[PDB]
Amino acid sequence: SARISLFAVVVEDMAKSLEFYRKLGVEIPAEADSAPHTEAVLDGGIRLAWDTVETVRSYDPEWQAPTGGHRFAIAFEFPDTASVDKKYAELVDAGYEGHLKPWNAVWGQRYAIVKDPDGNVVDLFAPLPLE
Amino acid sequence: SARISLFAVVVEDMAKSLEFYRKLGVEIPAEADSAPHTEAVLDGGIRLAWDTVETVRSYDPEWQAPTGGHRFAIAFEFPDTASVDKKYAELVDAGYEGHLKPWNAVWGQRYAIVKDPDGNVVDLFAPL
Repeated sequence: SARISLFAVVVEDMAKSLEFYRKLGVEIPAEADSAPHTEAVLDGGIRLAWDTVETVRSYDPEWQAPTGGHRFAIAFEFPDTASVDKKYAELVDAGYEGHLKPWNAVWGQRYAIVKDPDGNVVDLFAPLPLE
Repeated sequence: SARISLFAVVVEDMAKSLEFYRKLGVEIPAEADSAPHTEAVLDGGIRLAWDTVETVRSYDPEWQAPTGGHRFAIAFEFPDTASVDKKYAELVDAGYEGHLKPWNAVWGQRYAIVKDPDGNVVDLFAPL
């Protein structure tokens, strides 16, 4: 039986994408900026990977950047409301797109949304245990 | 302080999506087919989630089904190489999109690529 081993995102610029994720706590060496493909190991073993458009086209020649609504989102968990809000402001202050400012979501979590350098949706959240 | 916790995909049809993933060994309750949101816990606690387009258009009324290549891919590892070819044939027979047929990738893996019901790329692999 199969098991999910890795998740990957296609990036226009490796260095630019990597710096955004480093800002979200993902451990990535600076040296990876010059790589056509980068992988980071998440807690538990699953990997998050980045492949440049050229790398993708090496085996998937007809690949074209999609237009329209996002097909997915990557959600990061924080310990509390303070850390979520602080990170949102930090990312926006760093030049990244703040899509939806922090709010208390009906499902019981402090929630916020930003976009990565490639325009992908990234959620920031923390539980609201008092609810 | 921050850690990746979830990877979510937008589905036009929850049932159609979930049945594809159940075919890849993802344990998903049958009643999740009628839910606007579904989650499955993977190795280490990270979750794969599904959200209907309506759920999505809630906080994004503009959302329009995209077209084009993937910006995101999910890679499934298999116990052996024969399992990769077998699963690829099965999924294609089930009516799913076979993108790139099995081959011995230069990085040292039997590799194959299909697309899920919503256009997301799914890699099938096993070490050579």
